[PDB]
Amino acid sequence: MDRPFIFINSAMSADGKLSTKERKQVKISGKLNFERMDELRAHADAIMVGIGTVLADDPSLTVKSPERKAARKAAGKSENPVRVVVDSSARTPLNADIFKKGEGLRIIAVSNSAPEEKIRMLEEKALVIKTGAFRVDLTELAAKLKEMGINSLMVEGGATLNWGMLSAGLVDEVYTFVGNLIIGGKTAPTFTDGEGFTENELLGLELSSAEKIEDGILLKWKVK
Amino acid sequence: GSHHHHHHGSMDRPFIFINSAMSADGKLSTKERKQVKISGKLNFERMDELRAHADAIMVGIGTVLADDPSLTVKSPERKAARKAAGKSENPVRVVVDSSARTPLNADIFKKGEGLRIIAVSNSAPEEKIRMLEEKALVIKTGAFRVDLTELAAKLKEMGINSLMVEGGATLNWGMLSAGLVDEVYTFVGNLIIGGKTAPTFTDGEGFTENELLGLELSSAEKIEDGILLKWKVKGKKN
Ligand SMILES: NC(=O)c1ccc[n+]([C@@H]2O[C@H](COP(=O)([O-])OP(=O)(O)OC[C@H]3O[C@@H](n4cnc5c(N)ncnc54)[C@H](OP(=O)(O)O)[C@@H]3O)[C@@H](O)[C@H]2O)c1
Ligand SMILES: NC(=O)c1ccc[n+]([C@@H]2O[C@H](COP(=O)([O-])OP(=O)(O)OC[C@H]3O[C@@H](n4cnc5c(N)ncnc54)[C@H](OP(=O)(O)O)[C@@H]3O)[C@@H](O)[C@H]2O)c1
Repeated sequence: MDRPFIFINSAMSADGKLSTKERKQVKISGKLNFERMDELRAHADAIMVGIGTVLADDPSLTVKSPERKAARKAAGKSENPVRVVVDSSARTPLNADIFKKGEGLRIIAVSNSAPEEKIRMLEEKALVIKTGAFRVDLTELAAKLKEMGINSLMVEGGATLNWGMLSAGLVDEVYTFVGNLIIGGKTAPTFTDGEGFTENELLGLELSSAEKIEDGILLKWKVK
Repeated sequence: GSHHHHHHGSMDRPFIFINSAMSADGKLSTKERKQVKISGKLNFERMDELRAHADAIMVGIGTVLADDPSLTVKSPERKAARKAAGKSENPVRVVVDSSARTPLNADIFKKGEGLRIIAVSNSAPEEKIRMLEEKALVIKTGAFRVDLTELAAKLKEMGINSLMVEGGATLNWGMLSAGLVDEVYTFVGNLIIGGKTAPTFTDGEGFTENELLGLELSSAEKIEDGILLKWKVKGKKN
């Protein structure tokens, strides 16, 4: 029933895009936003992304700063928080950078439809948690993560995973770094894609703060 | 920045600004293209003040078909002041409508005084153009899509020095990708709409990495439950 505190942290263009229409990564934020993001990763118990992000960008999801890594190690944690990939069909690449870089637990959340041959390969490098039929049951995942010690879960995104989490009612707060650019594109991934809310189910927020950082602005929203 | 900031005395085109309201996730309406409550009374008053000071308001055919807006100034005081200063009660109303689909009973024709312009492409059906010419000036420009650069020149030439683009996702793209926009104002509302198919603040084709349009944040101002961001367009980041 219970779950971690859950927050989304992403960087988007002034027009709401996470990457181009080609699904390519571009420069949205500068060094100061990257330092803020590294502070969040250091204090989070776990970081989560979707399979889409893993296949597109192959991110390591590591804490970068030696001092943050040491501070975590000093308090008895792994240098990196737990790293979780949401991945229905067990397609996380075996040579993904998440497995190559750094210490810490990796968790692949898969669906019960996932092929067992792919799951066994993945289990060599990670804990595999199975939920749902053809897609991951994010509520059940969130309960299992909470059970195993995670009280703080940072969702860094994916346009579709952000939708999954917000529409399941699992999210406490939304952090959006808004960068000084227009990306454009009907098919460019946005801060929240997926199915979308109809007019009678819009998710209300409350603006907690707005802080200029370098050339953009960090908006923090509490979810209602 | 590389972008040359136009003003009311620039000879090629009007000063051009986009004013929209979007969700926290960048959407202008639902996946069903349904208009929802993004902003409140205070942003609506700011919006109405801006309309009053524009020479012309431009919207896409998609907005006309979805929302059937009048694009009128609402405050009787604003309208009176425009009239007292020798202007039309409402700014000029312009619809970007490649195939001449603007409905003959659209609200822009039923409500208020002033000039109406429908900008159409040369592929628009001749008979549809002729029927709209009963109710408006029709400007034919572009082969299969409206040429927005040429349209802006034509507007300047008629004496329009300030052009408010209320937008629509696709028109916002047309204007920004042609490098026609001086400033971008987005009221960011306190909601998530979501949806891969929901119209965003800028749709269309989209920029590649080498075409990204740079901005400069002029201001951020909290208003009721949301936040107004104003951006100066700085030009291509290359
Ligand atoms: N600027 C930024 O801050 C930032 C951060 C991260 C990513 N991005 C960008 O966003 C894009 C990737 O986003 P994306 O939407 O393609 O992928 P994504 O959100 O990373 O992952 C979504 C995928 O997760 C899987 N999933 C499994 N169970 C799910 C559930 N219950 N709800 C939702 N998803 C579930 C689904 O695929 P299966 O069903 O096949 O498992 C789904 O298509 C990339 O272009 C990346 O660069 C940007
Ligand atoms: N929240 C807000 O402040 C706000 C403001 C405005 C609109 N909206 C919402 O936006 C939603 C949908 O937007 P939309 O993109 O469908 O409508 P739109 O941008 O108002 O209309 C776009 C249309 O303009 C026409 N066009 C012709 N030549 C063009 C050119 N060179 N460049 C760009 N466009 C050209 C195209 O259709 P043809 O080629 O067929 O003529 C195009 O589909 C609506 O549901 C509305 O509620 C919200």
